[PDB]
Amino acid sequence: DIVMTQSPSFLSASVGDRVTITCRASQGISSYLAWYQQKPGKAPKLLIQAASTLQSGVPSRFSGSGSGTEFTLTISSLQPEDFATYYCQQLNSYRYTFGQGTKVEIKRTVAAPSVFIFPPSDEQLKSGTASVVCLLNNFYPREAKVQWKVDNALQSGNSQESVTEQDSKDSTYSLSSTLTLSKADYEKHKVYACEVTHQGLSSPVTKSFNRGEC
Amino acid sequence: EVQLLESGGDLIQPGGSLRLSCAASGVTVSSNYMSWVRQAPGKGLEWVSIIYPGGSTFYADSVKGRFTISRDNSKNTLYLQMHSLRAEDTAVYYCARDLGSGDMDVWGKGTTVTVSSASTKGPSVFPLAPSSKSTSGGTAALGCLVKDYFPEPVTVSWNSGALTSGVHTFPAVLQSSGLYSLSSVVTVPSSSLGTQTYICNVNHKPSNTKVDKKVEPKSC
Amino acid sequence: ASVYAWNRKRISNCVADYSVLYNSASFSTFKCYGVSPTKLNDLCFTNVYADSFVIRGDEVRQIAPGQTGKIADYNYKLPDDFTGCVIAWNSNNLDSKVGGNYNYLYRLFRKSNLKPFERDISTEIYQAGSTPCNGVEGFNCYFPLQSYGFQPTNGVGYQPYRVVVLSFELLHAPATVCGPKKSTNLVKNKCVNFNFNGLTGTGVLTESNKKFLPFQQFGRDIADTTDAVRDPQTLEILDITPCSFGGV
Amino acid sequence: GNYNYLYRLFRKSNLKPFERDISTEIYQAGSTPCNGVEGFNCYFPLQSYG
Ligand SMILES: *[C@@H]1O[C@H](CO)[C@@H](O)[C@H](O)[C@H]1NC(C)=O
Repeated sequence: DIVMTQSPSFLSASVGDRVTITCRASQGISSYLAWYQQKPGKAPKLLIQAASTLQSGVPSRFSGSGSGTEFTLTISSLQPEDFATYYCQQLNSYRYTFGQGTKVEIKRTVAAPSVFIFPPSDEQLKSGTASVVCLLNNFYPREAKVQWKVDNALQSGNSQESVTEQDSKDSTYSLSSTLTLSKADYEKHKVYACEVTHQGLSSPVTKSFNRGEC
Repeated sequence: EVQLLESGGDLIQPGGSLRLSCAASGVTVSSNYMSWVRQAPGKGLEWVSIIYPGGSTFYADSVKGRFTISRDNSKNTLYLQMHSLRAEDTAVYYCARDLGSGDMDVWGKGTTVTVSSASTKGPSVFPLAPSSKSTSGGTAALGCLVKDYFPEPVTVSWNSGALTSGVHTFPAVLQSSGLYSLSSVVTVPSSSLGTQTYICNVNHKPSNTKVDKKVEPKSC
Repeated sequence: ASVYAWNRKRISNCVADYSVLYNSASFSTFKCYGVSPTKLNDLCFTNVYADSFVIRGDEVRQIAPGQTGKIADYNYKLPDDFTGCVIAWNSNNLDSKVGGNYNYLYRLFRKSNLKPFERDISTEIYQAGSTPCNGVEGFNCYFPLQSYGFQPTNGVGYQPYRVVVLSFELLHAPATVCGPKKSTNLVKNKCVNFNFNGLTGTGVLTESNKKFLPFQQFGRDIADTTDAVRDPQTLEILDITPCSFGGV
Repeated sequence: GNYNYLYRLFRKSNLKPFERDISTEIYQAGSTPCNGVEGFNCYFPLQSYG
């Protein structure tokens, strides 16, 4: 079947910029493509149908074009209300296939994260579980890598993370990463650390603690 | 004007059944291509089902044999009957008018379906204590870990609303237990750690749970 | 033709050589319903209908009994008890233009499904809402036909396919469309079991001495017994002498 | 849909009384020999009930 690959997943732009979103079909779909805009908590809004027909009422900024296997949505002059997620959709198909979506976000300058690590509280340990939390505060851009280490062994599979939306004031993100172990496993190791790599850091920053030491 | 008003979403156990309704105005459901489209939390759009003006119906493979789309002409209303619900059916469900080729121009506001085996439970609130090593003239981070609750949502405030600057309350994550977990943090001047009390206030209405957790520096 | 305005050719009073069709390696779809393709040269029908149009490769599957979809519902509909053959082949070489071919249309909007073999060529503006359209396009008021976008760069399912649907009709009327029913060579002075135009028998065929009229076919003796026949291909009269026999 | 029940769709001749045929030989529906290879005009004689 026909696979819609939408790129990029995230793109940062400034108010007044010219934005180009790309949707690639795994084979020729003529002009059978639609574009949608969706803002957080709202229903999607139809922008362009048939690859180059701007829906009535949509501002002249949004421009759709492309034919065959490569399609583009062009926002000629981005306005404040255009920061949103955009979706392509294959038209005239049995599958009604959607693209993965592109989130257009507010561009700003690079800002390194402040990194903090938190041991599990004694109250939680009494319950048999240990949550170790790593916090990355007020950074930009969103791309950031958190590597948990336990006695210098790289941990994968036992952590979850969550990112805020762009701060309404300084347009930065913050990230929280939680490493979850049983109390038994937590007490078999000493050094707990999260290593943060980000564009704003000349080298990866590691915050750590030793279990039992204040 | 033209609007689609859907309803019927609810919390339901796996294997349960649920009917969603979509009352239309400004558009005649029986004369249109009408579709249901859903959106799982934090994911993209997924087309679910469609009924042609002539009455033919079609379904995505992920719901075939379990969902049924129908309509009532006299009520100008679209329906989605769901059976044998699964956890992955959890989503906001929109009804939309299809202009013919799949391009949908009229959408409803959506109704929320949650399918889960999890029991309703209020969170434990654990402190994220400010580190003993903090910059003398800099900033310290502290917060609250709001763990193992269901269903969404919880609200978190700090010092009963008196502390708002620098607060970050993160999106909850769904743990493999089926229970949600979330953290709320704030950055404060390190100098204030000894003299200013910081308390996170956690509210979870579904369990009638209200918790105030004092967050203090840990002593040796 | 465009599928919404599909073309119908009524075939009557002719010999149908179906060997031309099932022995062709140029068809991608050749599905017959209520009839065997190879066994078609032995059947007479009262009328044969040849319906032809262009659709997407994705949609050839809808030209069959019991299907639904935009083509089956609103353009070309076959009955459940269909007796015929559905033949299709890729025509991307002919029906796609570089900038996109738009001469091929299909009906997108119709209040109800077509009946079998119904042909709707209306261009009335379709009323999708409450307010009447009065023949003017706009919101909730759509032109009912849509264009295919046949470009050579399309995937196979989106390329144009030419379709021919043969319907075989057997009414209580004279059957005018049959199959070849070839013949063989004839041998004389040997006991043969023979079947001439409408008669069958056993005997020895010999060169005759009679002068049949130009319109006479079968001889007859005094006691209502076949005596001579006119060979359908060679204009020669053959006497039928029954093969030798007798008591032992 | 239960497809465990099958029926023979093609055969070079009609069965004689009480004759039983369970062979899975590929039926050659055209002029091209199949040589045990299914394909165009080369069909598996059995078909499943729906
Ligand atoms: C029939 O065709 C044969 C050759 O196929 C020819 O020799 C013969 O003259 C034809 N007969 C008539 C009556 O046309």
